[PDB]
Amino acid sequence: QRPERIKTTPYLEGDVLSSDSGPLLSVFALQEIMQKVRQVQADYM
Amino acid sequence: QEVLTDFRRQDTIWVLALQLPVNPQVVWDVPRSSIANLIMNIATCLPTGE
Amino acid sequence: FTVPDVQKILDDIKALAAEQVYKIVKVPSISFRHIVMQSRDRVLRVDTYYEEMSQVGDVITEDEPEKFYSTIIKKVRFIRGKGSFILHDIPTRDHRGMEVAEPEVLGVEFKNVLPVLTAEHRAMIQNALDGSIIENGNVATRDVDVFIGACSEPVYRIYNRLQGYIEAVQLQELRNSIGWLERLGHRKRITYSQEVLTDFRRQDTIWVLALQLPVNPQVVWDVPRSSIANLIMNIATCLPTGEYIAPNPRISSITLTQRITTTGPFAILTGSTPTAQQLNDVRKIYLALMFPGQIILDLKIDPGERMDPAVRMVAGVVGHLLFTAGGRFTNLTQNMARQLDIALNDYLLYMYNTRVQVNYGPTGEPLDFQIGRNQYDCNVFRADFATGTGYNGWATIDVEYREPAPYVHAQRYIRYCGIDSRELINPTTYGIGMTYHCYNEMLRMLVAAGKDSEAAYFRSMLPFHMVRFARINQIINEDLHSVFSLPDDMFNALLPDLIAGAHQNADPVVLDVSWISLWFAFNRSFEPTHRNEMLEVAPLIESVYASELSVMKVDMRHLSLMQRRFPDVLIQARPSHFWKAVLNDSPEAVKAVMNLSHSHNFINIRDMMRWVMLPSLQPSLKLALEEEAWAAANDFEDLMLTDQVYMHRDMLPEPRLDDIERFRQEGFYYTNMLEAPPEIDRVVQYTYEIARLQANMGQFRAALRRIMDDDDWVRFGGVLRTVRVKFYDARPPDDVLQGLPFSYDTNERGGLAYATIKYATETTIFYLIYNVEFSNTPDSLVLINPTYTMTKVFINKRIVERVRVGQILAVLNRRFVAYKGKMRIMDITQSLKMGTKLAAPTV
Amino acid sequence: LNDYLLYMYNTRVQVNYGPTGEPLDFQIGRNQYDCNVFRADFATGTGYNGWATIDVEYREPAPYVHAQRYIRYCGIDSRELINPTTYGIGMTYHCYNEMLRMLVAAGKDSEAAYFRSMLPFHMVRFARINQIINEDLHSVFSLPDDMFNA
Repeated sequence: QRPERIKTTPYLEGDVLSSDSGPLLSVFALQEIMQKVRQVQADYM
Repeated sequence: QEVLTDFRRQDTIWVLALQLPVNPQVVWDVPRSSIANLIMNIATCLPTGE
Repeated sequence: FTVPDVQKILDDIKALAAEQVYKIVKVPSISFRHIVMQSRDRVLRVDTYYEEMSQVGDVITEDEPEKFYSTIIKKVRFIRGKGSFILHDIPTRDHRGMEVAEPEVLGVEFKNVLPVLTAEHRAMIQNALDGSIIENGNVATRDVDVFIGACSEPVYRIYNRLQGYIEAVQLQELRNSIGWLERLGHRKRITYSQEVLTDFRRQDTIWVLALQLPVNPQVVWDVPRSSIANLIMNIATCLPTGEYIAPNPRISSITLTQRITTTGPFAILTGSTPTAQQLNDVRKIYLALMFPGQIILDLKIDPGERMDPAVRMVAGVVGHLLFTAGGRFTNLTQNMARQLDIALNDYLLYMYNTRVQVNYGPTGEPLDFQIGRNQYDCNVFRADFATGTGYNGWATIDVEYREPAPYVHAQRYIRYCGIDSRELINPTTYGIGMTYHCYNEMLRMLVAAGKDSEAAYFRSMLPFHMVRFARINQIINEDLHSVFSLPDDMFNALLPDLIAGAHQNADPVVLDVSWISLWFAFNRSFEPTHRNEMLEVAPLIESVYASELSVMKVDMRHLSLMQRRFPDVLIQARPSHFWKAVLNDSPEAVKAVMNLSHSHNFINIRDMMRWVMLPSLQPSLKLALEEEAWAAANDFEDLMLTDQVYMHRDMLPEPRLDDIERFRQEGFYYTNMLEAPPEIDRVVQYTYEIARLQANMGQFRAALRRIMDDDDWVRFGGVLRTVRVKFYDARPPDDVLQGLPFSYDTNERGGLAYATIKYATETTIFYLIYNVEFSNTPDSLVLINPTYTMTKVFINKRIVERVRVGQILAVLNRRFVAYKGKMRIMDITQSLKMGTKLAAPTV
Repeated sequence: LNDYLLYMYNTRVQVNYGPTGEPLDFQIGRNQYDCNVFRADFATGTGYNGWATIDVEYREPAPYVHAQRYIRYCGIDSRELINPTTYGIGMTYHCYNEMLRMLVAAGKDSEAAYFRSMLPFHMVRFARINQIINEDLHSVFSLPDDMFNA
């Protein structure tokens, strides 16, 4: 319905690799920050 | 496509506890909260994509 | 050969080529109908086109503009298909010494009003039937018949246009078509036939062709960024396949191995053996050579591979002879020139001895020295595209303009090394004793370098190289000449394109091969012993392809102007909507054809738009029909979309039957049709916003009841509505009579009041017939309270008319042309595909 | 990027090294194109997508008062998707132009062809990210303009 997503040219079409949503990215960002800071703490005194 | 008409019924009482305009500085004055605002912005405004 | 997908697409092209849209009938399509009343002198005449097209397609909203466009295309295809018929074998009678037409071929039906007529009306219609005549006319010195019949104007326009097209076909087009294909057969060594035009009944036969032979080449070239697609489909449809042959091995035995104790790099490479990759690479080299400019050779070195010095120096010295990449065209990028020249410089110094004194040039540029007793200057053989030195085309005529070519987009004859492509080649004897400048200077330098063996070898295989280039010029100047070749100005622009460093024109496709591959290229010769199967069908392919491209051209041209005519219903859309709409309503084959190009480079709306303004269109019947059909569809009122609707209260007439006989003799009917729209003072325009605020105040319905008390007219919105025609013998149902052209709902949720008001998008028109019995009171229909009617719609076109007896056949003002029942017609369009390919003599 | 511009597999072209030991201090090739413009400095910003363009802009009042900005990646506005301005080949931006000119200057051609084909996909990807940033993320929790500029 939105005109930006309608397509007529077979140059921008291919198989979908993966999907994503808000909560998964949010929890992943929190986990990666937490892992980074804990590795920082653990590798040293 | 449904529209709201402000007809008042003769036997109704409306009560509210919120003012819908908001002050962002109340939000952003919280100490050490930029990371919280960023992550919950990610949780809120991000649509489903691929 | 070809990848099977494009072969399937061209098969579908040929399948679509062999269909016919026209029809041949005995009686034209029925255009008018008569409905008899209780009136014995007046009937209801209805042109059946309007009701026929009133029942097609589904409804509309401004919420679905792409659906609207899809519907519009369906309607124009409906009108295009309605009239595509040719009259033949028309029946007739004979009386009063004159041939007389049939009531059926008149195109109108009145056969259910005769038995209620009187003597005078029957006599008058008999005399009028006797009035109709036939005219023994002529066209292109052939007997035809002309008479008077009836047809609606939109169908009559297309019928007249097709008559003009068939007259033009029967006048001039077929002769020049035959001449042009015969010129093509002369030049391309192809034999065609004219047998089907030469039977003993040829003189009195009318021909039909759907496809014009001239395929204005500019229309295929005008396609933006399609050069790579044209190239790949050219080599798909026209490139033939042969076999690879080696010369007599005694030549290499005595030349490069005259001595046995010693050996040279060439003698080591003459014992080499092929693998499959080198055969593929030689195929790539020959493919590049058959298409100069567009296909350019490059080099690769496999990571798992290591080159040999003998390999590389032989590669340089031999590839200086294989290639023509200078002058006015080119074959290789500058990097190829640098590798070849440095390999040559290395080969010219591996055995540097006392008996040869070499004057080293001061410059750091490689290949800068003088050699030999004459001190021949080797600085000449730099590879510069400007002067062309170092290639075969150096100091040689390559491009000329000899005679008017069949394809005006391809005027060029290409002659390598001074050979001419008009003489058939006897490959076992041709090539013994001709020479040009580059080869002589090369052998003179080789002797000046003291290399006897290579000179003997190359002199021995000089005829072998010539028979190579002979077959090459045959395959280039004989088979490949078609509309798919690169244009003349573009071909001129190739060298500035390569040397400048920009890409305003199409970037030529680039190809890469191996070093040792060139030696195997020079020792395997290509022979076209079997020609491609789809050669004799190319002109057919162009005429069809050009036709659907012109179809899409006119579709874009007129579909561009949709929004300016109707702003209030196409409000939110974009040219992309009708772009995808016509992509929905076109065959798949041309879609794949552009798919092979536009997938590889982006395209956008402007490109299509500027492509519209190119005035290139291909003469063809479908183009004529569609152009005059869209020109017949300028008025959308003839498309059952209107806005002249009104919710207005009126009263049904319920007359007094004070005389049954007089009232029955007249035909009285009801219709809510409006002859003309009313004055603006009784009409107040309503939108969604005024209705929304009317509901918001809480005085919506009361205002409407007040206005209807005021006896006014209401135009609910400007959004075009869909209309339906109806006929009845009794009263219509309450739903269609008392109904409202809008919707209004209001509910409550959670202490809030919610409402929605819509406008009806579907409406209908109807006609009401009154039937009266003899044993009825004069005030039988008289009621205490007359009924109310709501719908009032307006039309310009006199869709339905009450007509007296003598005025029924006033519609006879259409001129119809027929051919004799003793004539005959055949199709000739597919007969274009026949033809045989004259295989050249070979040894 | 310097080491990619230095390691090469065809026949050698000439290089003239500059004074200092900073990378990209040299000139190369037949047209003597200077790679020193491709070094990164935060105050200037040469050598990336935001170089030689305008990256952030101010418009009509926004629903939220703490942030009015609209982000403009590589100088392209999302309205180019609904109503584009230039043709298919005419689409470009400055750093991309300089990258293409440097690569064709370095004698490297096939990579230039791949990238010139690639460019519209890149631009439309950044057009979609512009739409996401300017439309979807507008909330009270977006970074206010003062801190973003600070």
